Amino acid sequence: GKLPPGPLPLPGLGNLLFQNTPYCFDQLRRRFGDVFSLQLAWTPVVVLNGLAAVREALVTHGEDTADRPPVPITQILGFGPRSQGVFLARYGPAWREQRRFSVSTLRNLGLGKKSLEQWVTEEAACLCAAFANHSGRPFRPNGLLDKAVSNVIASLTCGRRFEYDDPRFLRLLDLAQEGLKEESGFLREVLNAVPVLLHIPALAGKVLRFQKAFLTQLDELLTEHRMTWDPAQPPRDLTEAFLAEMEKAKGNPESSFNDENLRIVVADLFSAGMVTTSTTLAWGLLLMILHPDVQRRVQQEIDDVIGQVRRPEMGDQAHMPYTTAVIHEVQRFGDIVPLGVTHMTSRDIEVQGFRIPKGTTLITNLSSVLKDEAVWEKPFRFHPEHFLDAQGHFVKPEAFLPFSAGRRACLGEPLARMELFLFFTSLLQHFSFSVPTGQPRPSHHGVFAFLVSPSPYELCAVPR
Ligand code: HEM
Ligand SMILES: C=C[C@H]1CN2CC[C@H]1C[C@H]2[C@H](O)c1ccnc2ccc(OC)cc12
Ligand SMILES: [Zn+2]
Ligand SMILES: [Zn+2]
Ligand SMILES: [Zn+2]
Repeated sequence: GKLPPGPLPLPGLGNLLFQNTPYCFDQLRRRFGDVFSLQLAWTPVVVLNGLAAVREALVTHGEDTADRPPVPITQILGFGPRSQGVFLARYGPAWREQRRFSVSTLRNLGLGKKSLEQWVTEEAACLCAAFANHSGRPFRPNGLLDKAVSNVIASLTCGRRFEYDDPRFLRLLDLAQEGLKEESGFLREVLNAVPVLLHIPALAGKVLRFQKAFLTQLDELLTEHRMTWDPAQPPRDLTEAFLAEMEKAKGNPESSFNDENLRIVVADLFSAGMVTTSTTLAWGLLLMILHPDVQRRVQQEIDDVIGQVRRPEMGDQAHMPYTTAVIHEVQRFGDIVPLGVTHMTSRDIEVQGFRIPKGTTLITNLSSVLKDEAVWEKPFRFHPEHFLDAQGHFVKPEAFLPFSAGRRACLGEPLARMELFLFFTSLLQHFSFSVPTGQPRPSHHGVFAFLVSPSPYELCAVPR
Protein backbone atom coordinates (compact mmCIF):
# COMPACT_ATOMS: atom_id res chain seq x y z
CA GLY A 1 0.00 0.00 0.00
CA LYS A 2 0.89 3.67 0.30
CA LEU A 3 3.07 4.93 3.16
CA PRO A 4 1.38 7.37 5.59
CA PRO A 5 1.77 11.09 4.69
CA GLY A 6 3.85 13.57 6.67
CA PRO A 7 6.26 16.52 6.56
CA LEU A 8 9.05 16.29 3.96
CA PRO A 9 12.15 14.81 5.68
CA LEU A 10 15.47 16.70 5.61
CA PRO A 11 18.39 14.88 3.89
CA GLY A 12 20.12 13.70 7.09
CA LEU A 13 18.05 15.05 9.96
CA GLY A 14 14.79 13.93 8.37
CA ASN A 15 11.75 15.11 10.31
CA LEU A 16 13.72 16.16 13.39
CA LEU A 17 12.91 19.78 12.45
CA PHE A 18 10.49 17.86 23.60
CA GLN A 19 8.60 20.04 26.11
CA ASN A 20 6.04 20.92 23.45
CA THR A 21 5.80 17.59 21.60
CA PRO A 22 2.14 16.73 22.30
CA TYR A 23 1.09 20.12 20.87
CA CYS A 24 3.28 19.64 17.77
CA PHE A 25 1.66 16.25 17.13
CA ASP A 26 -1.86 17.72 17.35
CA GLN A 27 -0.80 20.18 14.62
CA LEU A 28 0.53 17.42 12.31
CA ARG A 29 -2.71 15.43 12.71
CA ARG A 30 -4.88 18.38 11.59
CA ARG A 31 -2.35 18.87 8.82
CA PHE A 32 -1.66 15.31 7.58
CA GLY A 33 -4.34 13.11 9.11
CA ASP A 34 -4.84 10.42 11.71
CA VAL A 35 -1.94 8.30 10.51
CA PHE A 36 1.26 10.13 9.67
CA SER A 37 4.98 9.44 9.31
CA LEU A 38 7.99 10.96 11.02
CA GLN A 39 11.71 10.22 10.86
CA LEU A 40 12.70 11.04 14.44
CA ALA A 41 16.48 10.59 14.71
CA TRP A 42 17.45 7.46 12.77
CA THR A 43 14.20 5.67 13.57
CA PRO A 44 11.17 5.45 11.22
CA VAL A 45 8.03 6.35 13.15
CA VAL A 46 4.29 6.21 12.50
CA VAL A 47 1.99 8.25 14.77
CA LEU A 48 -1.55 6.94 15.38
CA ASN A 49 -4.34 9.33 16.28
CA GLY A 50 -7.94 8.66 17.22
CA LEU A 51 -9.59 5.56 18.64
CA ALA A 52 -10.03 3.87 15.26
CA ALA A 53 -6.36 4.12 14.22
CA VAL A 54 -5.14 3.05 17.69
CA ARG A 55 -7.58 0.12 17.92
CA GLU A 56 -6.78 -1.13 14.44
CA ALA A 57 -3.06 -1.16 15.27
CA LEU A 58 -3.30 -2.53 18.80
CA VAL A 59 -6.38 -4.77 18.71
CA THR A 60 -7.10 -5.84 15.14
CA HIS A 61 -3.36 -6.24 14.39
CA GLY A 62 -2.52 -6.86 18.07
CA GLU A 63 -0.21 -9.79 17.27
CA ASP A 64 1.98 -7.75 14.94
CA THR A 65 2.18 -4.61 17.11
CA ALA A 66 2.90 -6.07 20.56
CA ASP A 67 6.69 -5.74 20.32
CA ARG A 68 8.84 -2.93 21.78
CA PRO A 69 11.67 -1.12 20.02
CA PRO A 70 15.00 -2.66 21.03
CA VAL A 71 16.83 -0.64 23.70
CA PRO A 72 20.57 -1.53 23.64
CA ILE A 73 21.51 0.56 26.72
CA THR A 74 19.33 -1.62 28.99
CA GLN A 75 22.31 -4.03 28.87
CA ILE A 76 23.74 -1.78 31.56
CA LEU A 77 20.79 -2.79 33.75
CA GLY A 78 21.36 -6.54 33.46
CA PHE A 79 18.95 -7.15 30.56
CA GLY A 80 19.38 -10.41 28.66
CA PRO A 81 17.22 -12.81 26.58
CA ARG A 82 15.59 -14.55 29.58
CA SER A 83 15.60 -11.37 31.69
CA GLN A 84 13.77 -8.46 30.04
CA GLY A 85 11.31 -7.63 32.78
CA VAL A 86 7.83 -6.88 31.46
CA PHE A 87 7.67 -3.21 30.41
CA LEU A 88 10.41 -3.12 27.77
CA ALA A 89 10.50 -6.91 27.21
CA ARG A 90 10.55 -7.87 23.51
CA TYR A 91 7.32 -9.59 22.43
CA GLY A 92 7.81 -13.32 22.95
CA PRO A 93 7.99 -15.92 25.70
CA ALA A 94 10.10 -14.01 28.25
CA TRP A 95 7.53 -11.16 28.11
CA ARG A 96 4.47 -13.44 28.13
CA GLU A 97 5.57 -15.56 31.11
CA GLN A 98 6.30 -12.46 33.24
CA ARG A 99 3.18 -10.68 31.94
CA ARG A 100 0.99 -13.63 32.93
CA PHE A 101 2.77 -13.94 36.30
CA SER A 102 2.13 -10.27 37.30
CA VAL A 103 -1.44 -10.23 35.91
CA SER A 104 -2.19 -13.38 37.85
CA THR A 105 -0.34 -12.44 41.03
CA LEU A 106 -2.20 -9.11 41.10
CA ARG A 107 -5.41 -11.08 40.64
CA ASN A 108 -4.70 -13.51 43.47
CA LEU A 109 -3.58 -10.82 45.93
CA GLY A 110 -6.80 -8.98 45.07
CA LEU A 111 -8.92 -11.97 46.10
CA GLY A 112 -9.37 -14.05 49.25
CA LYS A 113 -8.52 -11.87 52.23
CA LYS A 114 -8.13 -8.96 49.76
CA SER A 115 -4.60 -8.03 50.84
CA LEU A 116 -4.14 -5.33 48.19
CA GLU A 117 -7.32 -3.50 49.14
CA GLN A 118 -6.30 -3.79 52.79
CA TRP A 119 -2.83 -2.38 52.05
CA VAL A 120 -4.33 0.47 50.07
CA THR A 121 -6.95 1.21 52.72
CA GLU A 122 -4.28 1.40 55.44
CA GLU A 123 -2.07 3.55 53.25
CA ALA A 124 -4.94 5.99 52.75
CA ALA A 125 -5.34 6.32 56.52
CA CYS A 126 -1.61 7.08 56.72
CA LEU A 127 -1.96 9.59 53.88
CA CYS A 128 -4.92 11.28 55.60
CA ALA A 129 -2.91 11.61 58.84
CA ALA A 130 0.07 13.09 57.00
CA PHE A 131 -2.32 15.63 55.35
CA ALA A 132 -3.92 16.54 58.72
CA ASN A 133 -0.48 17.41 60.11
CA HIS A 134 -0.34 20.30 57.60
CA SER A 135 -3.61 21.76 58.98
CA GLY A 136 -3.72 25.52 58.54
CA ARG A 137 -0.77 25.62 56.19
CA PRO A 138 -0.51 25.64 52.40
CA PHE A 139 1.61 22.77 51.10
CA ARG A 140 2.54 20.90 47.94
CA PRO A 141 0.76 17.50 48.06
CA ASN A 142 2.99 15.81 45.48
CA GLY A 143 5.54 14.39 47.87
CA LEU A 144 3.04 12.71 50.17
CA LEU A 145 1.09 11.23 47.23
CA ASP A 146 4.35 9.78 45.88
CA LYS A 147 5.03 8.14 49.26
CA ALA A 148 1.56 6.69 49.69
CA VAL A 149 1.57 5.27 46.13
CA SER A 150 5.10 3.99 46.47
CA ASN A 151 4.15 2.09 49.65
CA VAL A 152 1.33 0.32 47.76
CA ILE A 153 3.84 -1.04 45.26
CA ALA A 154 6.15 -1.82 48.20
CA SER A 155 3.27 -3.76 49.76
CA LEU A 156 2.50 -5.61 46.52
CA THR A 157 6.15 -6.43 45.86
CA CYS A 158 7.83 -6.87 49.27
CA GLY A 159 4.86 -7.15 51.66
CA ARG A 160 5.80 -4.06 53.65
CA ARG A 161 5.40 -0.35 53.76
CA PHE A 162 7.98 2.28 54.73
CA GLU A 163 7.60 5.21 57.13
CA TYR A 164 7.22 8.60 55.47
CA ASP A 165 10.58 9.80 56.87
CA ASP A 166 12.52 6.59 56.33
CA PRO A 167 15.99 7.39 54.80
CA ARG A 168 16.10 4.50 52.28
CA PHE A 169 12.50 5.03 51.23
CA LEU A 170 13.25 8.71 50.51
CA ARG A 171 16.43 7.98 48.52
CA LEU A 172 14.54 5.30 46.59
CA LEU A 173 11.85 7.83 45.57
CA ASP A 174 14.46 10.47 44.79
CA LEU A 175 16.45 8.12 42.57
CA ALA A 176 13.25 7.03 40.79
CA GLN A 177 12.29 10.60 39.79
CA GLU A 178 15.87 11.43 38.78
CA GLY A 179 15.84 8.21 36.78
CA LEU A 180 12.72 9.38 34.96
CA LYS A 181 14.54 12.52 33.75
CA GLU A 182 17.22 10.13 32.35
CA GLU A 183 14.56 8.84 29.96
CA SER A 184 14.92 12.13 28.10
CA GLY A 185 18.01 13.49 26.39
CA PHE A 186 19.94 13.08 23.18
CA LEU A 187 22.46 10.73 24.81
CA ARG A 188 20.32 7.61 24.96
CA GLU A 189 19.43 8.21 21.31
CA VAL A 190 23.01 8.06 20.05
CA LEU A 191 23.85 5.22 22.43
CA ASN A 192 20.90 3.06 21.35
CA ALA A 193 21.65 3.80 17.67
CA VAL A 194 25.39 3.12 17.99
CA PRO A 195 25.65 0.65 20.91
CA VAL A 196 29.42 0.21 20.44
CA LEU A 197 29.81 3.70 21.92
CA LEU A 198 28.93 2.06 25.24
CA HIS A 199 32.51 0.71 25.48
CA ILE A 200 33.45 4.24 26.56
CA PRO A 201 33.09 4.13 30.38
CA ALA A 202 32.54 7.92 30.45
CA LEU A 203 29.32 7.63 28.42
CA ALA A 204 28.19 4.27 29.84
CA GLY A 205 28.39 5.34 33.49
CA LYS A 206 26.32 8.44 32.69
CA VAL A 207 23.42 7.25 30.54
CA LEU A 208 21.66 5.32 33.28
CA ARG A 209 23.48 6.32 36.47
CA PHE A 210 20.25 7.07 38.32
CA GLN A 211 18.31 4.03 37.13
CA LYS A 212 21.35 1.91 37.96
CA ALA A 213 21.47 3.46 41.43
CA PHE A 214 17.74 2.97 41.69
CA LEU A 215 18.24 -0.74 41.04
CA THR A 216 21.10 -0.90 43.57
CA GLN A 217 18.80 0.41 46.31
CA LEU A 218 16.17 -2.19 45.25
CA ASP A 219 18.64 -5.09 45.54
CA GLU A 220 19.30 -4.11 49.13
CA LEU A 221 15.57 -4.33 49.84
CA LEU A 222 15.24 -7.62 47.93
CA THR A 223 18.22 -9.05 49.84
CA GLU A 224 16.55 -8.24 53.17
CA HIS A 225 13.22 -9.57 51.97
CA ARG A 226 14.85 -12.83 50.94
CA MET A 227 16.02 -13.44 54.50
CA THR A 228 12.56 -13.03 56.03
CA TRP A 229 10.69 -15.04 53.37
CA ASP A 230 8.91 -18.07 54.76
CA PRO A 231 8.65 -20.58 51.87
CA ALA A 232 6.66 -22.94 54.15
CA GLN A 233 3.80 -20.45 53.99
CA PRO A 234 1.80 -19.26 50.97
CA PRO A 235 3.45 -16.31 49.18
CA ARG A 236 2.48 -13.03 50.90
CA ASP A 237 3.54 -10.83 48.02
CA LEU A 238 4.76 -10.82 44.45
CA THR A 239 8.48 -11.23 45.23
CA GLU A 240 7.68 -14.41 47.20
CA ALA A 241 5.51 -15.81 44.44
CA PHE A 242 8.43 -15.05 42.11
CA LEU A 243 10.95 -16.61 44.46
CA ALA A 244 8.83 -19.76 44.71
CA GLU A 245 8.63 -19.86 40.93
CA MET A 246 12.39 -19.44 40.80
CA GLU A 247 12.92 -22.52 42.98
CA LYS A 248 10.74 -24.79 40.78
CA ALA A 249 12.53 -23.42 37.71
CA LYS A 250 16.01 -24.29 39.00
CA GLY A 251 17.71 -26.31 36.23
CA ASN A 252 15.58 -24.79 33.43
CA PRO A 253 17.52 -22.27 31.30
CA GLU A 254 14.26 -21.44 29.38
CA SER A 255 12.60 -19.92 32.45
CA SER A 256 12.39 -16.17 32.87
CA PHE A 257 12.27 -16.76 36.65
CA ASN A 258 15.82 -15.92 37.72
CA ASP A 259 17.63 -13.40 39.93
CA GLU A 260 18.51 -11.07 37.07
CA ASN A 261 14.89 -10.87 36.04
CA LEU A 262 13.46 -10.45 39.55
CA ARG A 263 15.11 -7.05 40.12
CA ILE A 264 14.01 -5.88 36.66
CA VAL A 265 10.42 -7.05 37.23
CA VAL A 266 10.13 -5.37 40.62
CA ALA A 267 11.73 -2.16 39.27
CA ASP A 268 9.27 -2.23 36.37
CA LEU A 269 6.25 -2.33 38.69
CA PHE A 270 7.63 0.57 40.79
CA SER A 271 8.53 2.62 37.71
CA ALA A 272 5.23 1.93 36.03
CA GLY A 273 3.09 2.22 39.15
CA MET A 274 4.51 5.18 41.09
CA VAL A 275 4.68 8.35 38.99
CA THR A 276 1.48 7.48 37.08
CA THR A 277 -0.88 6.93 40.02
CA SER A 278 0.71 9.80 41.92
CA THR A 279 0.65 12.33 39.09
CA THR A 280 -2.97 11.38 38.45
CA LEU A 281 -3.86 11.97 42.11
CA ALA A 282 -1.97 15.29 41.90
CA TRP A 283 -4.17 16.21 38.89
CA GLY A 284 -7.18 15.17 40.91
CA LEU A 285 -6.54 17.49 43.84
CA LEU A 286 -5.67 20.39 41.52
CA LEU A 287 -8.92 19.96 39.60
CA MET A 288 -10.80 19.81 42.91
CA ILE A 289 -9.52 23.20 44.07
CA LEU A 290 -9.99 24.68 40.59
CA HIS A 291 -13.53 23.32 40.60
CA PRO A 292 -14.78 23.40 44.19
CA ASP A 293 -18.39 22.81 43.12
CA VAL A 294 -17.41 19.40 41.74
CA GLN A 295 -15.50 18.77 44.99
CA ARG A 296 -18.60 19.52 47.07
CA ARG A 297 -20.77 17.26 44.93
CA VAL A 298 -18.27 14.43 45.44
CA GLN A 299 -18.34 15.09 49.19
CA GLN A 300 -22.11 15.03 49.20
CA GLU A 301 -22.19 11.67 47.43
CA ILE A 302 -19.58 10.42 49.94
CA ASP A 303 -21.69 11.41 52.96
CA ASP A 304 -24.86 9.89 51.51
CA VAL A 305 -23.21 6.57 50.63
CA ILE A 306 -20.26 6.19 53.03
CA GLY A 307 -20.50 8.72 55.88
CA GLN A 308 -17.86 10.89 57.57
CA VAL A 309 -16.31 8.15 59.77
CA ARG A 310 -16.25 4.74 58.06
CA ARG A 311 -13.39 4.04 55.67
CA PRO A 312 -14.22 3.91 51.93
CA GLU A 313 -14.25 0.40 50.45
CA MET A 314 -14.27 -0.79 46.84
CA GLY A 315 -17.84 -2.06 47.15
CA ASP A 316 -18.86 1.58 47.53
CA GLN A 317 -17.61 2.39 44.01
CA ALA A 318 -20.64 0.76 42.37
CA HIS A 319 -22.91 3.11 44.37
CA MET A 320 -20.97 6.30 43.65
CA PRO A 321 -21.44 7.13 39.95
CA TYR A 322 -20.54 10.80 40.35
CA THR A 323 -17.23 10.18 42.12
CA THR A 324 -16.45 7.54 39.47
CA ALA A 325 -17.22 10.03 36.71
CA VAL A 326 -14.97 12.63 38.35
CA ILE A 327 -12.10 10.20 38.78
CA HIS A 328 -12.46 9.09 35.15
CA GLU A 329 -12.63 12.76 34.14
CA VAL A 330 -9.47 13.45 36.17
CA GLN A 331 -7.67 10.77 34.16
CA ARG A 332 -9.10 11.91 30.81
CA PHE A 333 -8.34 15.60 31.38
CA GLY A 334 -5.04 14.90 33.14
CA ASP A 335 -3.91 12.81 30.15
CA ILE A 336 -0.71 11.98 31.96
CA VAL A 337 0.77 9.69 29.27
CA PRO A 338 -0.20 11.63 26.12
CA LEU A 339 2.01 9.62 23.75
CA GLY A 340 1.81 6.33 25.68
CA VAL A 341 4.71 3.88 25.32
CA THR A 342 6.19 3.01 21.94
CA HIS A 343 5.34 -0.25 20.20
CA MET A 344 7.17 -1.77 17.26
CA THR A 345 5.73 -3.64 14.28
CA SER A 346 6.97 -7.21 14.00
CA ARG A 347 5.32 -7.45 10.56
CA ASP A 348 4.07 -5.25 7.72
CA ILE A 349 0.49 -4.20 8.50
CA GLU A 350 -2.29 -1.98 7.23
CA VAL A 351 -3.84 0.87 9.26
CA GLN A 352 -6.47 3.25 7.85
CA GLY A 353 -5.47 2.06 4.37
CA PHE A 354 -1.78 2.87 4.80
CA ARG A 355 1.11 0.42 4.80
CA ILE A 356 3.23 0.15 7.94
CA PRO A 357 6.54 -1.64 7.27
CA LYS A 358 7.91 -4.24 9.68
CA GLY A 359 10.23 -2.71 12.26
CA THR A 360 8.37 0.59 12.37
CA THR A 361 8.17 2.35 15.73
CA LEU A 362 4.52 3.04 16.49
CA ILE A 363 3.53 6.00 18.68
CA THR A 364 -0.01 5.62 20.01
CA ASN A 365 -1.21 9.21 20.60
CA LEU A 366 -3.50 8.46 23.56
CA SER A 367 -4.00 12.20 24.15
CA SER A 368 -5.63 12.38 20.72
CA VAL A 369 -8.09 9.75 21.93
CA LEU A 370 -8.86 11.26 25.37
CA LYS A 371 -9.22 14.73 23.89
CA ASP A 372 -10.92 13.79 20.57
CA GLU A 373 -13.29 16.63 19.59
CA ALA A 374 -15.44 14.19 17.59
CA VAL A 375 -16.13 12.07 20.65
CA TRP A 376 -16.14 14.27 23.76
CA GLU A 377 -18.61 17.08 24.45
CA LYS A 378 -15.97 19.54 25.63
CA PRO A 379 -12.57 17.78 25.53
CA PHE A 380 -10.50 20.76 26.68
CA ARG A 381 -12.61 21.40 29.74
CA PHE A 382 -12.83 19.51 33.01
CA HIS A 383 -16.32 18.09 32.67
CA PRO A 384 -17.35 15.10 34.84
CA GLU A 385 -20.51 14.82 32.74
CA HIS A 386 -18.26 13.28 30.10
CA PHE A 387 -18.98 10.08 32.08
CA LEU A 388 -22.60 10.71 33.09
CA ASP A 389 -25.90 10.57 31.27
CA ALA A 390 -28.85 12.88 31.97
CA GLN A 391 -30.14 10.46 34.60
CA GLY A 392 -26.85 10.50 36.51
CA HIS A 393 -25.73 7.00 35.49
CA PHE A 394 -22.02 6.44 35.07
CA VAL A 395 -21.05 5.69 31.44
CA LYS A 396 -17.59 4.82 30.13
CA PRO A 397 -17.14 5.74 26.46
CA GLU A 398 -14.87 3.57 24.35
CA ALA A 399 -12.52 6.53 23.88
CA PHE A 400 -11.51 6.30 27.52
CA LEU A 401 -8.08 4.75 26.92
CA PRO A 402 -5.70 6.18 29.45
CA PHE A 403 -4.22 2.67 29.87
CA SER A 404 -3.86 2.06 26.08
CA ALA A 405 -5.17 -1.15 24.50
CA GLY A 406 -4.31 -4.65 23.26
CA ARG A 407 -1.72 -7.12 24.60
CA ARG A 408 0.52 -4.46 26.15
CA ALA A 409 -2.21 -2.31 27.73
CA CYS A 410 -1.38 -1.36 31.35
CA LEU A 411 -1.28 -4.56 33.44
CA GLY A 412 -1.66 -2.34 36.51
CA GLU A 413 -5.06 -0.96 35.63
CA PRO A 414 -7.08 -2.88 38.27
CA LEU A 415 -4.66 -1.78 41.01
CA ALA A 416 -4.62 1.78 39.67
CA ARG A 417 -8.43 1.95 39.75
CA MET A 418 -8.38 0.72 43.30
CA GLU A 419 -5.76 3.25 44.39
CA LEU A 420 -7.47 6.16 42.63
CA PHE A 421 -10.84 5.41 44.19
CA LEU A 422 -9.63 4.67 47.69
CA PHE A 423 -7.08 7.50 47.97
CA PHE A 424 -9.31 10.05 46.25
CA THR A 425 -12.49 9.33 48.13
CA SER A 426 -10.63 8.99 51.47
CA LEU A 427 -8.94 12.35 51.08
CA LEU A 428 -12.15 14.18 50.07
CA GLN A 429 -14.04 12.45 52.85
CA HIS A 430 -11.98 14.08 55.60
CA PHE A 431 -10.68 17.27 53.99
CA SER A 432 -11.99 20.28 52.12
CA PHE A 433 -9.43 21.50 49.59
CA SER A 434 -8.81 25.04 48.26
CA VAL A 435 -6.31 27.44 46.65
CA PRO A 436 -4.43 29.38 49.35
CA THR A 437 -5.62 32.98 49.47
CA GLY A 438 -3.33 35.56 47.89
CA GLN A 439 -1.95 32.92 45.62
CA PRO A 440 -2.61 32.93 41.86
CA ARG A 441 -5.20 30.52 40.44
CA PRO A 442 -2.98 27.57 39.38
CA SER A 443 -2.80 26.71 35.66
CA HIS A 444 -4.83 23.75 34.42
CA HIS A 445 -2.10 23.15 31.83
CA GLY A 446 0.49 20.52 32.52
CA VAL A 447 4.20 20.28 31.95
CA PHE A 448 5.20 17.60 29.45
CA ALA A 449 8.13 15.26 30.09
CA PHE A 450 6.85 11.95 28.63
CA LEU A 451 4.56 12.04 31.63
CA VAL A 452 2.40 15.15 32.03
CA SER A 453 2.46 16.63 35.53
CA PRO A 454 0.18 19.36 36.75
CA SER A 455 1.85 22.75 37.08
CA PRO A 456 3.33 23.19 40.56
CA TYR A 457 0.63 24.28 43.00
CA GLU A 458 -0.08 24.45 46.73
CA LEU A 459 -3.37 23.69 48.45
CA CYS A 460 -5.00 24.11 51.84
CA ALA A 461 -6.42 20.96 53.41
CA VAL A 462 -9.07 21.80 56.01
CA PRO A 463 -10.68 19.03 58.09
CA ARG A 464 -14.43 18.49 57.58
C1 HEM B 1 -3.04 6.00 36.72
C2 HEM B 1 -2.30 4.88 36.66
C3 HEM B 1 -1.65 4.30 35.38
C4 HEM B 1 -1.70 4.72 34.10
C5 HEM B 1 -2.43 5.89 33.51
C6 HEM B 1 -0.87 3.81 33.30
C7 HEM B 1 -0.63 3.85 31.92
C8 HEM B 1 0.07 2.89 31.17
C9 HEM B 1 0.33 2.90 29.73
C10 HEM B 1 -0.10 3.93 28.72
C11 HEM B 1 1.02 1.82 29.43
C12 HEM B 1 1.52 1.44 28.02
C13 HEM B 1 0.61 0.46 27.28
C14 HEM B 1 1.18 0.24 25.89
O1 HEM B 1 2.40 -0.12 25.77
O2 HEM B 1 0.41 0.41 24.90
C15 HEM B 1 1.26 1.07 30.66
C16 HEM B 1 1.93 -0.13 30.78
C17 HEM B 1 2.27 -0.80 31.93
N1 HEM B 1 1.84 -0.50 33.21
FE1 HEM B 1 0.62 1.11 33.70
N2 HEM B 1 -0.34 2.87 34.17
C18 HEM B 1 -0.80 3.12 35.43
C19 HEM B 1 -0.50 2.40 36.58
C20 HEM B 1 0.21 1.23 36.70
C21 HEM B 1 0.38 0.43 37.90
C22 HEM B 1 -0.21 0.78 39.24
C23 HEM B 1 1.14 -0.63 37.59
C24 HEM B 1 1.65 -1.81 38.46
C25 HEM B 1 1.08 -2.25 39.58
C26 HEM B 1 1.46 -0.53 36.18
C27 HEM B 1 2.21 -1.43 35.46
C28 HEM B 1 2.41 -1.41 34.09
C29 HEM B 1 3.26 -2.30 33.33
C30 HEM B 1 4.09 -3.44 33.89
C31 HEM B 1 3.17 -1.93 32.03
C32 HEM B 1 3.88 -2.62 30.85
C33 HEM B 1 2.88 -3.64 30.28
C34 HEM B 1 3.50 -4.40 29.13
O3 HEM B 1 4.40 -3.86 28.45
O4 HEM B 1 3.10 -5.57 28.91
N3 HEM B 1 0.89 0.61 35.68
N4 HEM B 1 0.64 1.75 31.69
C1 LIG C 1 9.68 2.60 29.20
C2 LIG C 1 9.94 1.61 30.04
C3 LIG C 1 10.87 1.66 31.21
C4 LIG C 1 11.65 2.99 31.30
N1 LIG C 1 11.22 3.81 32.45
C5 LIG C 1 11.64 3.12 33.68
C6 LIG C 1 11.19 1.66 33.67
C7 LIG C 1 10.16 1.49 32.56
C8 LIG C 1 9.09 2.58 32.73
C9 LIG C 1 9.75 3.92 32.39
C10 LIG C 1 9.21 5.13 33.19
O1 LIG C 1 9.33 4.89 34.58
C11 LIG C 1 7.76 5.39 32.80
C12 LIG C 1 6.74 5.13 33.68
C13 LIG C 1 5.43 5.32 33.29
N2 LIG C 1 5.05 5.75 32.10
C14 LIG C 1 6.04 6.03 31.19
C15 LIG C 1 5.67 6.52 29.92
C16 LIG C 1 6.61 6.87 29.00
C17 LIG C 1 7.97 6.75 29.30
O2 LIG C 1 8.87 7.15 28.36
C18 LIG C 1 8.36 7.63 27.12
C19 LIG C 1 8.37 6.27 30.52
C20 LIG C 1 7.41 5.89 31.50
ZN1 LIG D 1 7.34 -11.07 51.67
ZN1 LIG E 1 -28.95 6.05 32.25
ZN1 LIG F 1 -12.66 13.66 59.32
